[PDB]
Parts: sequence; C-alpha cells; structure tokens
Amino acid sequence: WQARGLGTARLQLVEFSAFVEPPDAVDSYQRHLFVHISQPPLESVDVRQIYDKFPEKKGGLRELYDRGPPHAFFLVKFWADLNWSSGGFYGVSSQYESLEHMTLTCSSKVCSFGKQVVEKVETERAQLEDGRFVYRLLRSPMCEYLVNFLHKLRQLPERYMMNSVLENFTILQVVTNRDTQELLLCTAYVFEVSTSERGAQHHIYRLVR
Amino acid sequence: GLGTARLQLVEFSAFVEPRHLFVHISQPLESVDVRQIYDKFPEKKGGLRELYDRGPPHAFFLVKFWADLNWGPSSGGFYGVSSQYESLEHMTLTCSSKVCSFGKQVVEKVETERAQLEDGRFVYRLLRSPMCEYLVNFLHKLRQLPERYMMNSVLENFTILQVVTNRDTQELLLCTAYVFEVSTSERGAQHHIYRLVR
Ligand SMILES: CCOC(=O)c1cn(CCCCN)nc1-c1ccc(Cl)c(Cl)c1
Ligand SMILES: CCCCCCCCCCCCCC(=O)O
Ligand SMILES: *C(=O)CCCCCCCCCCCCC
Repeated sequence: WQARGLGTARLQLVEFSAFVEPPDAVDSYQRHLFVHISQPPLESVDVRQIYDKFPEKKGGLRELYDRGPPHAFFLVKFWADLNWSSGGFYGVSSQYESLEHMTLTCSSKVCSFGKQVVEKVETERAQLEDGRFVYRLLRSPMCEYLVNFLHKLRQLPERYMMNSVLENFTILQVVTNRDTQELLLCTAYVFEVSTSERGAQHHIYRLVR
Repeated sequence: GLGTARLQLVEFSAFVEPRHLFVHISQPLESVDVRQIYDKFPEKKGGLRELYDRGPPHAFFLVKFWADLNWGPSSGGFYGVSSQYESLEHMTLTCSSKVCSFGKQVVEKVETERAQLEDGRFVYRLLRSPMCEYLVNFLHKLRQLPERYMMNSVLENFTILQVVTNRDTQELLLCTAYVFEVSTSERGAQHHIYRLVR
C-alpha cells in the first residue's frame, strides 16, 4: 500500500536537518534550525508539475522517475527559518534506517532555475543496532556556496523577495544502493521562508504520475 | 611516479562501456609552481592553497591529461571511474574528488576504501564507481563540438582535485590536481605527471 512518512519498506528517513551553531556555542550551546524533519496516507502531487524545477537529462526527475521505483519518490515543501553576523558552523545531518545491510550513496543536487549548480555525493555503510541498520551522515559541513546564499537571502529587505528568489531554488536528493545501483529514495525539496516568529515547518507529499 | 612512500597510485581510468578509455594511468618528475594553479581550484576551505599550507608538500601532484573523446560508430552506455592505490601499511582511505568549473566546486564525491591484503601488500580498489551525472552530460555535450580547439577552450575552465587521506588519522596521503585537453584519437590518450612545489 501507500506511504505514511518519508520512506519505503527498504529505507526510511529518520531525521534530516540543516543548522548553524554560533561561534559561542562552545560556551553556551545552541543551534538554529533552518529546516528540520524528524520521523493516514500522505497527500500526493503530480511529478510532471515540478520537472522544470530540476535538471532534465541524466539524473533529472523525469529520467529518475522512469527508472523507478515510483513509490520511492517524495516532495518536501519547507518553510525555512532564516532569522538567526557570521563565522559559525553550518551543517547538515541525515539519518536513515533499513532492515537490510547496504552501503548507500547519497547525492544532494542544489539547483538554480532547474540547473544543477552544486552537488555532494557521500557513501555510508550500515551500522547494526537494535534489530535494524542505521546510516548516519551527521554534521556534514554545508557547502560554502549554500552558506553564502543563505547570508544573502537573509539580508533581502522583504519576505516576498526571499520567496521570489526561493521560487527558483531547489534540492534533489537521491539515495541508492551503492552495490546494486537501485534507487532507494528520491526527495525533491522546494522552499519558502517562514514568517520570523514561526520557526521551520514542512509538508511531505508522495510524488505520483 | 604518482605516489609517496605511504601510498602509490597503481591505476586510474575513466571510461565508457556499451570499453573506451577517456584517460588512463597505468603504473624524476618535473616540478610546477602550485601558485600557478591556485586560480584553477576554489580559494575556500578545501582550497589548494590551504591544503598545501598544511602539507606535507611531497604529497601534492599535478596530472595533465590529453583525453580521447572519440568513441561511437552514440547514447547510453556505462560511464565509470576505476582507481587503484597501494601501500605497505594497513589503512582505510577517504577519497575526495572535487569537480571544478571556473575554479568553483560544482561536484564533491566522497568514497571510502579499506585495505585488502594481496601479494604481500595492501591494495585499495575503487573500481567502476559510476561517473556522476554532471560529468556524463558535460561529456555528451563536449563531444558534439566540431573542433578540438573548441573542446580545449571549454576544458581550460574544467578541473578536478582529488584528496586522499588516512581516514583514521585525518592525514593527507595524496592530493592530485588534474587539468585537461583533448587528443586526436590518432595520437591517443596521454598524461604527464608533475610535482607541485612552493
Ligand atoms: C555565487 C554567485 O551566484 C551564483 O553563482 C549564481 C548565479 N545563479 C543564477 C542561476 C543560473 C544557473 N547557472 N544562481 C547562483 C547560485 C544560487 C544558489 C547557489 Cl547555492 C549557488 Cl552555488 C549559486
Ligand atoms: C575530459 C574528461 C575526461 C573524463 C574525466 C574523468 C575524471 C573524473 C574523475 C572522477 C571524479 C568524479 C566522478 C563522479 O563523481 O562522477
Ligand atoms: C553542500 O554540501 C550540499 C549540501 C546538501 C544538503 C543541503 C540541505 C540544505 C537545507 C535547506 C537550506 C535552506 C534554504 C532556504
């Protein structure tokens, strides 16, 4: 049947976050969450509606959705919290869970007007824990181009301009079994800014066709 | 050639199968002022300047490739990178490949490889790693160009930086900067390995 959270039977997202720790977190620890996911069917969105927002060739949404499997595809809409003037640590943390032991390859493609501008590919081997395997990609340093982007977005004089800019900014994550090259999870991320007093939020959708 | 006492490159190839080799290394060198190539890689953290500043200086090499983009009778096919290192000490390696366009990093690929004992040494085989899609698309375009001089013009802004570290100790074992031109298929692929100095 049909997904309740961001995951399949073979690979579930446990946690995802992007954050910054101010220079003085060493003395009084804190972190600011730009976005955060911590884990009745999910609503769906037709994948044709977003093809233009990601690349369109090899490793593009259309071609990935063709390779399948269709149930592995999700869309997350984030309301990002950009209220937090620099020199801190900017990080991304990811955690997944499976019942089988695999080695994963996680690709994150940052895209501007649907054109890939950066990419990070990491591999992570399973860790056998409580009747299940865990995959930890914790505290990856954020790419500096993304840090710069955030610094710029945050200075825009109006929220509506932040949203206009973000209209053309997306992230595609594809997780595959490094050994078989099977797709395990594909997540498209689209962004708005949250309104200051509200922190980060998200809504997860299944991508259908 | 491309090596220290702790770690040597044995083979490196990038290729496509339906095997065509775009580049290939199978295993004193001239020296190049690393200063000359700072502008070919980002000045950020993981910048060639900053990596070199730490050292050790004898771990840094430059490879110039004259690539062979003459394949086909052509779309699809498997695009891969195979590398092999070797050593006398037992290690686990973190292999970072950074693809750069006009000095800015556009891809970082991180892989891990554990030593395996063979013929009385340790070998590290990162074989048939799927070439990232950025590069595959890039190569598909690059090959359409009607003249080599045009391929060369495009390639003067395209570089790769590979950093290989001892995962457990975080020590730099090898750092290689790659620059690119195209060869004629008559002449075939070629490379020239240099040492980077400062
Ligand atoms: C650093 C100065 O600005 C740029 O390089 C830049 C220019 N464009 C226009 C989009 C056309 C697609 N090539 N987008 C970006 C950009 C946006 C977000 C990120 Cl996170 C990054 Cl890395 C780059
Ligand atoms: C002119 C291009 C010839 C082929 C280039 C091969 C060298 C690329 C090294 C591979 C590093 C990144 C691989 C990937 O992540 O896709
Ligand atoms: C660079 O290292 C690639 C990192 C890929 C993960 C990026 C996740 C970014 C989180 C959203 C930032 C908020 C933008 C408004």
